[PDB]
Amino acid sequence: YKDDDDKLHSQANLMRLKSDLFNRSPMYPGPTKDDPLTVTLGFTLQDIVKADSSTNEVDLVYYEQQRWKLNSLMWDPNEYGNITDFRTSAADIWTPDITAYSSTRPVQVLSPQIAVVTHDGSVMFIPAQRLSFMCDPTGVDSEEGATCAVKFGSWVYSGFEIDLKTDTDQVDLSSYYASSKYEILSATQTRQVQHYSCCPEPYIDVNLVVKFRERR
Amino acid sequence: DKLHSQANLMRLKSDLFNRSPMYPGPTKDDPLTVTLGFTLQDIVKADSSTNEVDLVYYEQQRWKLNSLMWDPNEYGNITDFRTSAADIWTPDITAYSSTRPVQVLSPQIAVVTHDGSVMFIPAQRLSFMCDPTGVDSEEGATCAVKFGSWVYSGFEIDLKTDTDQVDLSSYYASSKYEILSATQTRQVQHYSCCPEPYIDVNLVVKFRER
Amino acid sequence: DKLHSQANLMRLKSDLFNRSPMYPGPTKDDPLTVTLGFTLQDIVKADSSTNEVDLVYYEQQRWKLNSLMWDPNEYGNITDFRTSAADIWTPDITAYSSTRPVQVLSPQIAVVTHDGSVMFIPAQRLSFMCDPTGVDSEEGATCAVKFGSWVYSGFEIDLKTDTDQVDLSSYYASSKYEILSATQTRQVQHYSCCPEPYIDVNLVVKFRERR
Amino acid sequence: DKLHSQANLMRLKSDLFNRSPMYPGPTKDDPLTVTLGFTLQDIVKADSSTNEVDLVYYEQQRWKLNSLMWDPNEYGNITDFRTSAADIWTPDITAYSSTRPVQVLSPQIAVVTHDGSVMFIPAQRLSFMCDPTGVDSEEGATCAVKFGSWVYSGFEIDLKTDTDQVDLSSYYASSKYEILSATQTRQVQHYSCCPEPYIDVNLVVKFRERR
Amino acid sequence: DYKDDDDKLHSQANLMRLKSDLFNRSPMYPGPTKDDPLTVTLGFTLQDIVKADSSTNEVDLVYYEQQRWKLNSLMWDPNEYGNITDFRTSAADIWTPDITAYSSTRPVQVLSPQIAVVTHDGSVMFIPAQRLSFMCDPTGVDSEEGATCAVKFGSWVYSGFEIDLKTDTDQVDLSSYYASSKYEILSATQTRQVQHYSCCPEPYIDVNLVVKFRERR
Ligand SMILES: C=C1CCCC2=NC[C@H](C)[C@@H](C)C[C@@]23CCC(C(=O)O)=C[C@@H]3[C@@H]2O[C@]3(C[C@H]4CCC[C@@]5(CC[C@@]6(O[C@@H](CC[C@@]6(C)O)C1)O5)O4)C[C@@H](C)[C@@H](O)[C@H]2O3
Ligand SMILES: C=C1CCCC2=NC[C@H](C)[C@@H](C)C[C@@]23CCC(C(=O)O)=C[C@@H]3[C@@H]2O[C@]3(C[C@H]4CCC[C@@]5(CC[C@@]6(O[C@@H](CC[C@@]6(C)O)C1)O5)O4)C[C@@H](C)[C@@H](O)[C@H]2O3
Ligand SMILES: C=C1CCCC2=NC[C@H](C)[C@@H](C)C[C@@]23CCC(C(=O)O)=C[C@@H]3[C@@H]2O[C@]3(C[C@H]4CCC[C@@]5(CC[C@@]6(O[C@@H](CC[C@@]6(C)O)C1)O5)O4)C[C@@H](C)[C@@H](O)[C@H]2O3
Ligand SMILES: C=C1CCCC2=NC[C@H](C)[C@@H](C)C[C@@]23CCC(C(=O)O)=C[C@@H]3[C@@H]2O[C@]3(C[C@H]4CCC[C@@]5(CC[C@@]6(O[C@@H](CC[C@@]6(C)O)C1)O5)O4)C[C@@H](C)[C@@H](O)[C@H]2O3
Ligand SMILES: C=C1CCCC2=NC[C@H](C)[C@@H](C)C[C@@]23CCC(C(=O)O)=C[C@@H]3[C@@H]2O[C@]3(C[C@H]4CCC[C@@]5(CC[C@@]6(O[C@@H](CC[C@@]6(C)O)C1)O5)O4)C[C@@H](C)[C@@H](O)[C@H]2O3
Ligand SMILES: [Ca+2]
Ligand SMILES: [Ca+2]
Ligand SMILES: [Cl-]
Repeated sequence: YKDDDDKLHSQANLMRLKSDLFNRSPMYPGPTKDDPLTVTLGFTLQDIVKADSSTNEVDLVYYEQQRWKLNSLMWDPNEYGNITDFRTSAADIWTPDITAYSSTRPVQVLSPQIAVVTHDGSVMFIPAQRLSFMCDPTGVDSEEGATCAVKFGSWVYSGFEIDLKTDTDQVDLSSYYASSKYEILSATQTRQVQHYSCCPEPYIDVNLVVKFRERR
Repeated sequence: DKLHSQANLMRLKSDLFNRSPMYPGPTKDDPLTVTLGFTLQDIVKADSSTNEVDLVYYEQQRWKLNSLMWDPNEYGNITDFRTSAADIWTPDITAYSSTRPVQVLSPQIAVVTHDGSVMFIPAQRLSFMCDPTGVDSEEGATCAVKFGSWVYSGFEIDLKTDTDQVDLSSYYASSKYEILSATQTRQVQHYSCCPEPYIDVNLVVKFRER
Repeated sequence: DKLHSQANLMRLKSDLFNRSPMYPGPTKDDPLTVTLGFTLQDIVKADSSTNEVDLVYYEQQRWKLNSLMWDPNEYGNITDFRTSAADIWTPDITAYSSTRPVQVLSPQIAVVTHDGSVMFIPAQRLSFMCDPTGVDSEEGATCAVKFGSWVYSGFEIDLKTDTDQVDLSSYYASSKYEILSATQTRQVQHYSCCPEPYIDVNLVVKFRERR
Repeated sequence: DKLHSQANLMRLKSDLFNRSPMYPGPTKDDPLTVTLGFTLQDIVKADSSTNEVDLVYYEQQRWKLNSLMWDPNEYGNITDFRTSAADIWTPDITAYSSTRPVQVLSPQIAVVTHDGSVMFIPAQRLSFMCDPTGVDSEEGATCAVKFGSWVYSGFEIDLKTDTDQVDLSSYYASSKYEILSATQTRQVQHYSCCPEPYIDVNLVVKFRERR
Repeated sequence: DYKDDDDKLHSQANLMRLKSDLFNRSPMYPGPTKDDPLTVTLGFTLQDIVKADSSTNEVDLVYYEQQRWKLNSLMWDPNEYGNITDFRTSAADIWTPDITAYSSTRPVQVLSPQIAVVTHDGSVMFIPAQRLSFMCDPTGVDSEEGATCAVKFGSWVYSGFEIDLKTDTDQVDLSSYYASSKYEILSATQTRQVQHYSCCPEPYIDVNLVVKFRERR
């Protein structure tokens, strides 16, 4: 019965932490110019599924890793039975509105929408996705291959509210499907800055550039 | 000071969304101006077996409400915020000759500024009625589709444009189809049945195989 | 004025939707007339490998409730308003021979007038059962699909039309298919089991491949 | 008096839905009979590259609950009403060998009668596992799909039919496929693990390409 | 105290009281933790290989995915509730494990009612029927040796110190396999694998579904 109570007790601690973080205190309304947020973005490309030259659409399957850190999600694990992290439904917390800028169909989510929250206040959210986007696969049947590119970024926040960044410019290809119809020649993920004439604030995206060819 | 910034935004939003009778939509005594514009990104597909064409575009919608106005001084110099499109009233702007339900490609979030203006820009994929005959020639094909309120007249939603030129500066350079022109013309009509004006925006695209 | 216009509208909605009972649907003692009409916009596709045809149309539905009545004088001269179709009772009018769920193309919003009348006009894409044999001939193909209430007899929902001619004034001029005729005929059926009449509107379209 | 018929119905629905315990599902001590019947409307598609066939049918389901009975004399002679299927318990009848989620074609509304019986007739399009080999010959193709509760044994839901003949009186006369026969046969099975009987209805359809 | 007062009540009455006590009253289960890990047993019953697309290297499978776990917070004494030993609940009204195909190419399509069976020992049985498109090269399907493909299933967000994924057998149940499928199964195995990463001390668990198949002659 001791072990049963320890288990009951760890649950009570997890619920106390969640109740402290989500119900007792005000939650996150989203970033502002006086409280900007850094979102780190990374791609793990799994498969090029289809390259359609009649419409110039290509379909990719990838994991999109999103990470940010909030003071409001920080806690001392000592105040909560040494809990260092927990899980939560992505709908229960603020998440950044990162979107592909040149999709041709709504993105299809392939993983459960659950985020990992760590005691330093960092949130990790890794939606697995199938995306159709604009791409001319001319060259795919040659040694040089085809090249396509799609930009990801916030829909409604500038770089003074959400600063987007990558930890590396190299797309993780260590999970790329070895028997895909297409082989990857290179895949890069590059933070780009753009300014509009109207406006002094920078606008940021991460450009996913994939060079690929028919596997032979 | 980051604490106070967040506190000010939370206060602004509860003041506007919880402590105030929120906008129930327009009336004939209280008409709303809605300004509409298109940024055409791609002609994805032109199907000659069914005469349907598929477009991807950003549809910019703007309107302004007194109920969404505030003084940035009372709220730590906050001049704008974001809200879910589901949490505010949005206009019922619809394509009149779509052949499939529109597919939304962007997060359904609007930008509200302190002057009460709301900007909502859904990226959409639309299939609509279009005969692509001529697309494989130099002159190209021409198609058209009207957008407007489904249930409000021009005395209720005053639908306007800022320009008759569709923005082509985001158009995909390697589309199967090149754009010869794209216009967005406001049409104000009076039908014999009724005294109210009815307004639509007629999107006309002339295009050909690249 | 504009703060009073909005105040009265919100007050009218409150009085209809929160301070009297909402409509539980028709009964044999309190039957409801529903008037139905079609505006055919396009025959998108005719599939001879499965005998399905796809139409796009606007389906106009009209009914009238004493519980949606008001005196405009008591509400600042407001003579109509709009409501989500989810927030009111609507009639269960269904195609009887569809092959895929109907796809709705228009915002699901209804128009309520002070006389209690409701107007609801969904734009729809429908796939239904149809053999398009003859479509590539001068005589063309002919198909038909019935619409009616799924669960109410004619003693509970009295289905009517205003005309037996489908409105073809919005028909897409450059469709793959040219319309030869489109009619919408009220039909009354009687089953031997049952004294009550069963009503449908039979949409019959004759069409052929354009020239 | 039409305000009184409306009020009587609201009073009936309040008494049944809000002022007594709603039905939580069957139990071993109190099992429920569910009667199932098919009305086959169309074979839309037979796909010999994946061995899937698509059917449109009406699936009639009927059960009876003490908790839904009333005396019509206590409620202005109301003998039946309609309810959204979402607002009452419904049985978990499932095709066991579908290959795509079922697609519902009719409004999800049930008919409740004063004896407590509930009638629910969803129209559905179903893709299921079927080898159409022979469909282009005179003897035709034969396929079968079982239906039953996903989670209740025969000691909890006693599944029955009224007839082993599938109703073909609404079958589309201009389908690509004609029906040679269609039967719905109650089957009882036991598993080594367990004493309870498990019940299904085997829908067996023989069909061929129409001439 | 005796446990006789419940015997006088309708079985439905007792069922509603049981659900009420477990769901409405008990603060429910926040999911597993390192201090309170959960065992989840996973098993597959393969019903059909519907489609093998050599133009995209996607294969479509239909199968029943059996999931079983046991929670203390869902235990009860049948003697307090008219000898009710089990009940059904919407899968949306309880916690369920986040078991995910790792190499799907389309969202899974659910083919059965999302209802779970809860037994008085606290065990939950949940068996969604599913259609899955996943990454698979079917080259060789038109030969005697056939094609081989694999797809791993596991928790998306929990390590092996939080959800221990188990199997009852490494044999995929083929006793419901569609006898007239376009494809015949040569073999089908489900192997629990433990993965260790350079970065991290926690083990990670998946079940690898490996199917060898060919076109039925
Ligand atoms: C909802 C929106 C923008 C949605 C469309 C886009 N969103 C991501 C960011 C903010 C844009 C810079 C890019 C854009 C998506 C991708 C894109 C392209 O690839 O060409 C163009 C998008 C851009 O977005 C607007 C107005 C945007 C440009 C930057 C300055 C500004 C002015 C205020 C501001 O308004 C926007 C949000 C941020 C804010 C408040 O600073 C309003 O941005 O307008 C409008 C589009 C129709 C398109 O023409 C292009 O211009
Ligand atoms: C829900 C509706 C109309 C939905 C269909 C359309 N909506 C947008 C506006 C209001 C119409 C002028 C156009 C219409 C869509 C496009 C269209 C076409 O391209 O041909 C025809 C649409 C029109 O809409 C009605 C009645 C509409 C015409 C204008 C006057 C009026 C009378 C009252 C009013 O009712 C309508 C709303 C506005 C209101 C209250 O002022 C009822 O409009 O009826 C009904 C359709 C079936 C179609 O025949 C055509 O006629
Ligand atoms: C939910 C339902 C019926 C759903 C299916 C249909 N609904 C619309 C009306 C009520 C039917 C006459 C037609 C029917 C749809 C179209 C159709 C066909 O094209 O063949 C057949 C539908 C019919 O509907 C039933 C029982 C219906 C026939 C008329 C008398 C009656 C008996 C009571 C009653 O029950 C029905 C509702 C009305 C009610 C209460 O008066 C039960 O209707 O049963 C059941 C079907 C399986 C089919 O065989 C055919 O018979
Ligand atoms: C959710 C479920 C079963 C879902 C799958 C099926 N459901 C309908 C009924 C109950 C089964 C007899 C058939 C089955 C669907 C069709 C099918 C087939 O055609 O092969 C096999 C289904 C069966 O269902 C299990 C365990 C089922 C068989 C009978 C006894 C029992 C033991 C307890 C019990 O658990 C089940 C519910 C009923 C209950 C509580 O009495 C657990 O059923 O387990 C599990 C499947 C993987 C499959 O192998 C086959 O065996
Ligand atoms: C949401 C996630 C991971 C989602 C992706 C995957 N989830 C299931 C488990 C946890 C992974 C080991 C596998 C992985 C799916 C399958 C897969 C593959 O087949 O290659 C790779 C997935 C993996 O998951 C990450 C970070 C994962 C590796 C193990 C250690 C760690 C660090 C903390 C932790 O973070 C993850 C949850 C568990 C936790 C908190 O312990 C964060 O796991 O990161 C992230 C992916 C982009 C991919 O590169 C690969 O690496
Ligand atoms: Ca007209
Ligand atoms: Ca007892
Ligand atoms: Cl008109």
